[PDB]
Amino acid sequence: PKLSNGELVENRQIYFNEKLEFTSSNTSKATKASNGPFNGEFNRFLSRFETKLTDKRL
Amino acid sequence: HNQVSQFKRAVVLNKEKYNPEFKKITYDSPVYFNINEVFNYIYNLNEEVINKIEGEPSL
Repeated sequence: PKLSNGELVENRQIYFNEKLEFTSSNTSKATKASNGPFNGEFNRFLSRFETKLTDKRL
Repeated sequence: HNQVSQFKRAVVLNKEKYNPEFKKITYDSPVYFNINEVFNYIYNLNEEVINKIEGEPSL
């Protein structure tokens, strides 16, 4: 997995530190990019989970 | 089971796209959802044909 703006990413440990925004899906040129196995499958999970984290009842 | 599930899906989708502010907007939430869009949603699901042509994704 390559960030392609600053540098590529070797391990996955740094994902815990902060949120990351990647480049375009390309689907052309030498940089084929291509979506990951879990690309966009977690749609409602983020919404309700951040709703839980921001809730003041818990 | 399939009709119950699809009804829940349609109600949730219409509810969210019509009432975007609400976060925990669920199937029992008393927020305005309309039934004409739900009926058309069920109608289009009845005649869905997925494209299996190589290249472009299965849509």
